[PDB]
Amino acid sequence: GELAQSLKELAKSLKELAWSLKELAQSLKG
Amino acid sequence: GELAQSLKELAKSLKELAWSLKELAQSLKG
Amino acid sequence: GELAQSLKELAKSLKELAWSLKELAQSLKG
Amino acid sequence: GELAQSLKELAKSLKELAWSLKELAQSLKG
Amino acid sequence: GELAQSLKELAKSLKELAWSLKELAQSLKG
Amino acid sequence: GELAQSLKELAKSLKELAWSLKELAQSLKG
Repeated sequence: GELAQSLKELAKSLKELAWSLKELAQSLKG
Repeated sequence: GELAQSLKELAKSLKELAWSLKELAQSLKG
Repeated sequence: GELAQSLKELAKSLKELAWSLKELAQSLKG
Repeated sequence: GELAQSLKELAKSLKELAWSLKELAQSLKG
Repeated sequence: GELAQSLKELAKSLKELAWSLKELAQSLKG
Repeated sequence: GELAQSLKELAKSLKELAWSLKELAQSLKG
């Protein structure tokens, strides 16, 4: 269940990453 | 239990990331 | 039950990520 | 031995990712 | 060890992602 | 055994990603 809390954490980070790259994409179209 | 749930969470984040990287790629061809 | 399902879902998200990376790699080539 | 070490290393990489996301979020604000 | 092959896979993908974002960064400075 | 090794691999990739996201953030302030 420690392995699990770390993978929960990674999944939260990757979600924020995906959000950021979406905002980056939006500003690069213009 | 915990782990399966973590892994579902991780999978979801990863499809979100993949989508945003297609959007990033599209904004750069754009 | 829950677990092996989690792993089939992770495995699909990983391929989606791998195809999006391939598209981002290509859009970064001129 | 090997395993718990693996997990302390993952846990540090997750914070580094979280601080880099915070810097990327801020550079994406004007 | 199936969980392990999936995490090996994710680590390979995230490595390529980090590569791409480096090339994206290089082209955005100019 | 396998899992600890996967997790070491994952951690390494994640520090590489964090670095590249600092470089991306820097190129956008740039």
